[PDB]
Amino acid sequence: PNVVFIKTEDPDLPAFYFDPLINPISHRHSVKSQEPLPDDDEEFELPEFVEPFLKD
Amino acid sequence: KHAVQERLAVTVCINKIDRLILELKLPPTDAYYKLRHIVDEVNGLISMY
Amino acid sequence: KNSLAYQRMSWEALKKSINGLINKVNISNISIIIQELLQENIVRGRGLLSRSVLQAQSASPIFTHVYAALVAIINSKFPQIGELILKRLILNFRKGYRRNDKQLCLTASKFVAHLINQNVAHEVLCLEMLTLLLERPTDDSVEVAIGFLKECGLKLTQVSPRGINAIFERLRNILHESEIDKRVQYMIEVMFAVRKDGFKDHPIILEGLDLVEEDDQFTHMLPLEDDYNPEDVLNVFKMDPNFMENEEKYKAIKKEIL
Repeated sequence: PNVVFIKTEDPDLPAFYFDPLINPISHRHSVKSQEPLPDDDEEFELPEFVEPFLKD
Repeated sequence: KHAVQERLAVTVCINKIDRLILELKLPPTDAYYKLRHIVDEVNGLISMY
Repeated sequence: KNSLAYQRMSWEALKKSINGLINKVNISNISIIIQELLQENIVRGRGLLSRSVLQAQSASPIFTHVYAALVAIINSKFPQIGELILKRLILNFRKGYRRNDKQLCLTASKFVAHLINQNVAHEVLCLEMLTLLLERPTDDSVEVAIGFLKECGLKLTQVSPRGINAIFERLRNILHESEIDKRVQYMIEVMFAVRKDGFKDHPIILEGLDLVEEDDQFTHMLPLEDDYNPEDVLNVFKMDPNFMENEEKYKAIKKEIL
């Protein structure tokens, strides 16, 4: 499976940084989708102890 | 196509996810974009069959 | 009297000839037609000069770049002229859009894309135009942003690729998580087509639409929702007590400017 690991030009722009080299995603489809979407306004709520598992 | 024409259960495991991170260097939003894309393509195709 | 009849004959024959040269200006006649628009005092009738330029860039989807080359010639030299034209095309673009005039919006947006590629229009106003076009993209405004980007996807991406990546993210999400049809689907596909094609079908400016040098230009920034004005009543002439003074002055400016 061909490996595609893209050389950077400078150190500057971030580690993850969409470069022109990758082809622009632009995924297209029909009316994309809908889900068994559990709407809020019934209820849900996060006890504010957890966090996105590391943001610090 | 073969699994549809023989009516089995349909499972999908997207694998090799480092190839988005270390290999691809894709920021997370467009990472999600590609993931959603693989999902929508395979789903539309199962809708085809 | 004599001076009055003289100012009236000036306005009449001058404006008629300047509009002739406006519709006549070519690419193998770019510098020639611009120097004829200078051989006539185009700033004496600066309002109707902006008006001839606007009329061309509006009623001609295919001579917007030519009216633009004239605008760049006269704008690196008298920036206020292309500036009035720019405020005008912003008025016409917000006219078409905020009144739901597809054709008016498209005319003025093609004019502004020509200006952005000529580097007489700044990138923040182009960003605001793309953003107010893609805020609630339906068929019309999606095609409006995409049509702007058909020619001006190059300049924004070359001076600030930030705008190109932002446009790609916004277009992709607004058309890939929302309820739009084959129109905006294939429109996003076309946008990605130009992107991946590297703006090879539509570069900044074809041969002869950019010859003014690096910093010898004028990109003045008058934005979209900034309460700008047309200042186009100068399309109707006005009596002149300092006609002789300002005439010697402006003829000396055209002599000093060639």
